[PDB]
Amino acid sequence: MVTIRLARHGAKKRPFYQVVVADSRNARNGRFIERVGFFNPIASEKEEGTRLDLDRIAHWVGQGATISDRVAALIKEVNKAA
Amino acid sequence: SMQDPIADMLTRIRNGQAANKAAVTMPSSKLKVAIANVLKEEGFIEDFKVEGDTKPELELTLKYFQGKAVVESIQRVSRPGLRIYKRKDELPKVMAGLGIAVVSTSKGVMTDRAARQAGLGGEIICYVA
Amino acid sequence: KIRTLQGRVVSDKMEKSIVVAIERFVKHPIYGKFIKRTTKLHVHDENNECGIGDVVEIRECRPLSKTKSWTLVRVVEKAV
Amino acid sequence: ELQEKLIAVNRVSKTVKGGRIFSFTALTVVGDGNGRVGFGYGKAREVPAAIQKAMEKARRNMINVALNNGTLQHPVKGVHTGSRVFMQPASEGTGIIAGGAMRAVLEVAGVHNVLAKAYGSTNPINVVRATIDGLENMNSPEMVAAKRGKSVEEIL
Amino acid sequence: ATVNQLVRKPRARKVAKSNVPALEACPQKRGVCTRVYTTTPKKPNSALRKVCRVRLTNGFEVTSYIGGEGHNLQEHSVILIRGGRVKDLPGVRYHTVRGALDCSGVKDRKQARSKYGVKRPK
Amino acid sequence: ARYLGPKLKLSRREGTDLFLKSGVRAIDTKCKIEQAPGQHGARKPRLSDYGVQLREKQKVRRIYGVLERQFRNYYKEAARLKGNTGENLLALLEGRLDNVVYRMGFGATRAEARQLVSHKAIMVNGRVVNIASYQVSPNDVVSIREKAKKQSRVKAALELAEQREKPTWLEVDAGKMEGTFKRKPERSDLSADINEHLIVELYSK
RNA sequence: UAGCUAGUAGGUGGGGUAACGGCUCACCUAGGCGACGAUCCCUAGCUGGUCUGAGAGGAUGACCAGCCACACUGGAACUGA
RNA sequence: CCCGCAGAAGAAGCACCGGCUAACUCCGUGCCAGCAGCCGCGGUAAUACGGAGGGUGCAAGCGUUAAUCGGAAUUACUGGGCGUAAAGCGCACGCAGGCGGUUUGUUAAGUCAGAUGUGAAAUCCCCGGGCUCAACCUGGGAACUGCAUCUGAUACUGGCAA
Ligand SMILES: [Mg+2]
Ligand SMILES: [Mg+2]
Ligand SMILES: [Mg+2]
Ligand SMILES: [Mg+2]
Ligand SMILES: [Mg+2]
Ligand SMILES: [Mg+2]
Ligand SMILES: [Mg+2]
Ligand SMILES: [Mg+2]
Ligand SMILES: [Mg+2]
Ligand SMILES: [Mg+2]
Ligand SMILES: [Mg+2]
Ligand SMILES: [Mg+2]
Ligand SMILES: [Mg+2]
Ligand SMILES: [Mg+2]
Ligand SMILES: [Mg+2]
Ligand SMILES: [Mg+2]
Ligand SMILES: [Mg+2]
Ligand SMILES: [Mg+2]
Ligand SMILES: [Mg+2]
Ligand SMILES: [Mg+2]
Ligand SMILES: [Mg+2]
Ligand SMILES: [Mg+2]
Ligand SMILES: [Mg+2]
Ligand SMILES: [Mg+2]
Ligand SMILES: [Mg+2]
Ligand SMILES: [Mg+2]
Ligand SMILES: [Mg+2]
Ligand SMILES: [Mg+2]
Ligand SMILES: [Mg+2]
Ligand SMILES: [Mg+2]
Ligand SMILES: [Mg+2]
Ligand SMILES: [Mg+2]
Ligand SMILES: [Mg+2]
Ligand SMILES: [Mg+2]
Ligand SMILES: [Mg+2]
Ligand SMILES: [Mg+2]
Repeated sequence: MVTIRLARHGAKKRPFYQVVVADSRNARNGRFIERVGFFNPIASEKEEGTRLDLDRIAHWVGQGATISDRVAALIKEVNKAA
Repeated sequence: SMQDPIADMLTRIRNGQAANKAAVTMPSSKLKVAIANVLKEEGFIEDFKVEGDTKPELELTLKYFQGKAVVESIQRVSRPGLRIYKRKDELPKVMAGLGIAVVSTSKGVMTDRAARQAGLGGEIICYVA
Repeated sequence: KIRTLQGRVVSDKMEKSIVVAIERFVKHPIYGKFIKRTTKLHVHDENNECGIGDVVEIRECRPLSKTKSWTLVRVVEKAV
Repeated sequence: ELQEKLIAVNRVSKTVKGGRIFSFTALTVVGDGNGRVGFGYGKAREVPAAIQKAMEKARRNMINVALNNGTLQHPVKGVHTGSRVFMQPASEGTGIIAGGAMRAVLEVAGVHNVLAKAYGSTNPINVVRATIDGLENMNSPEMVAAKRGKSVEEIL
Repeated sequence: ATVNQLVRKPRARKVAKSNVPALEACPQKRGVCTRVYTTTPKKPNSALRKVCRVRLTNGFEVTSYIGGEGHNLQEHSVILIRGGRVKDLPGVRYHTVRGALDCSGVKDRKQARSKYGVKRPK
Repeated sequence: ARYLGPKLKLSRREGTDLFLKSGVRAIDTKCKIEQAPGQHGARKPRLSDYGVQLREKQKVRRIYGVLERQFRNYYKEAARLKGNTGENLLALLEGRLDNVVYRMGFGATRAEARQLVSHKAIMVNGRVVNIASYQVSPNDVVSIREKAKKQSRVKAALELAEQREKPTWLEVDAGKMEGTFKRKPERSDLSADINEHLIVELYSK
């Protein structure tokens, strides 16, 4: 099942998430179909800290991809912000 | 046999300059005539002529400045054993641009500078310095 | 307007099949010399019309045998 | 104003009837740091006489080199006997990168920025001869344009 | 030399041969000492050089030079040998590491202690 | 990770004043400056080409109190950067926080400036910076922290900086004890007795 | 290491597979591969890359990611997308 | 991470010093003991062995061993040679192969130009951003020198015709 979720990158104690669309069976940092944004939960002020290509998200969701709950929260927060 | 006639011409130029000959002659061909035009336009030889109809003979008048040969080095690059073709971004420059490289492009034989300015690549006939 | 190859018939002994050589001209990776390389293909020719030496145009299709996966399109200069 | 460097000193022998007679040689290079560089050999029984004979010989037998802002005009190759030398211009601030014998001649001549490499025998005497020969056989845009009967920009 | 000739037979680098095959691409090797003895050197030098015959854990049997002044080694001593050959001593291509399992640091050394396994004097 | 040995020893070996002391005294009245250290100092050295390159590299390193591993990284950065490698290396060395605080005068020596920086007495852009090798940027404002402003060493250091030449590139207000690193210094702003080209070639080897 | 190969090369028909196919079988043709290195023997997981080098190259395939293979040894199927 | 307390208080070693290679004297020993990467040292003045003093190089590391590339143009495509240094078959004919005087036309295979698809992400490179700095992490780009398809050019090379 194609799903949109976060792949954890960065260093110890400083998580950086890559928002990727991928087959649900693969490893978390494993092979992914496409990269659609990034999420930074430690970003300081004046750094965006969250970027999502909403058009690609819409495209993949229209093809039937599911959405991880965390990235669903990100989409709502970004859509609320602007 | 004379497998490389263009090299023969360059060698005649080189040996004639070494021997301080006023002019040199060789059997003609349109490729040789086309290179001789490039040499004349670039000021490495004084002039050239073609003589005869059934067996045309090409004659080049060599060039000296301070009792010294204008052509210091002239070497064949692409040869029948190993052809060399360069793309537009790989066209060599000899002596950091002071000399010329004769390049045969789809629009006739010209210097490397002209071919680079025309955005073409081609076979590299020789380097002249 | 389809992808295709042209080659010469090296053998016609098999029934309904022929082997063609699709020799290509390629530069050597290291030395820079251009060298001829030959590739042999078992090709399918219904009507058993191709004789040795012919120049033929071939196209790639579904596997028709253990070693044969190309089919003849037309003979070029059938003269030998 | 002339700058001089001792490159190599060597002890030679003659093997006379009574035994070995030892004498010394010098190799020196002098230059103005602005395009004139000469080398002298110099041979004597004692090292000071040798270095002095070499310097005097080096002050004469000096040639002029068409430098370009402390850098070579174009890549050049120089070969004397068994030493082959390659020198090419480099950007400002690169330094003089070369073997010891070539280092001295290029420093003293005034080439501030050069990439150099020595192939074949690195015998100091022949390396210096080969690099000086290469530097002399290096022409400039003005002289090449004059030779070719054109202008500089027409050559660029 | 010709490109045609090279295409038919490419240039073929000579394979470098190691000088310490018994080590088998290892920094050190352990072994038991079959015989400890002293042998004479090559022509230019004159001395008694102390060497030991060592059977290594991999089957190889070699002769390893014992550096330093004085050693407490005999048959059945287990030692560590490292690469390196004592030029004027034919056949010897290894050095026993002093301060290893049973080789002991040379007594009363003050300079270059690390090479001879001597702890820092108080 | 630091040179804690005798300071004037280094100046004598290098044959020049390396500014390793405050300057209240003539260095020649403080040591035999024109003689090399040790038992064999009297001998004049006939050092070779590798010798002269090594001595120049050591001089620069001992001036700035930098160890070789860090210094080699500076060369790699300077080589990678666009422009003259030698002048880039000197710009990088000048940009160090310890050198900067010494230049504006909140410290008698680079070691004294280093202790002040190390003991959380220096702020850059209002943030206390404790790292000696911190690289300062143009328009940055380096200030002594409030609690350390009353240090008698800092006051005396300002007076000593008066006698030395004022650096052009950095503007200092002593009353506020704050300075602004206006721009990267050019080569002409730095001492002319540094032969940076020797260092560049020494790493070319 | 110079010859190797009889389901071997191809064809017709039947069966078989999710699917083309000597995948399998019967019959028929006598082919197929090889000096552009077949077959045989030794070594070996492959790649993005890593290290070195001015570059071209050379060595290499730890960590991280993609693909393959294996699961005490040999064989076999069953259940199931 | 910030603040307070106490007190320089709790915190420097390893290799090397004949030449290559930065750094030298004394004492011991006497071809012994030993050193050694190479050349070599040691036989009663040892800057080469052992200790000391002095010094040089690195530094929470410093040396030694192993292993790869470099230097090595010492497999040389870039970029070497073959009279005497290693190296021209004893000579010839000749198949496969490699190479091909000159002119015209055509073709468009090599070649060249453009476009399109792809060349996973990371890594390397450039400009930035975030950890007090750096290592590290991260945004965008360039690159991935390749392959395939399409459209054009006709000098050169190839094919075909004369
Ligand atoms: Mg040599
Ligand atoms: Mg071998
Ligand atoms: Mg450290
Ligand atoms: Mg059927
Ligand atoms: Mg069937
Ligand atoms: Mg099949
Ligand atoms: Mg295996
Ligand atoms: Mg394996
Ligand atoms: Mg190289
Ligand atoms: Mg490999
Ligand atoms: Mg593992
Ligand atoms: Mg399995
Ligand atoms: Mg097991
Ligand atoms: Mg099983
Ligand atoms: Mg199921
Ligand atoms: Mg089933
Ligand atoms: Mg010295
Ligand atoms: Mg020693
Ligand atoms: Mg003595
Ligand atoms: Mg020594
Ligand atoms: Mg000693
Ligand atoms: Mg090694
Ligand atoms: Mg090499
Ligand atoms: Mg040779
Ligand atoms: Mg002989
Ligand atoms: Mg011979
Ligand atoms: Mg003969
Ligand atoms: Mg013959
Ligand atoms: Mg022709
Ligand atoms: Mg032909
Ligand atoms: Mg084409
Ligand atoms: Mg990529
Ligand atoms: Mg930052
Ligand atoms: Mg990045
Ligand atoms: Mg044509
Ligand atoms: Mg043609």
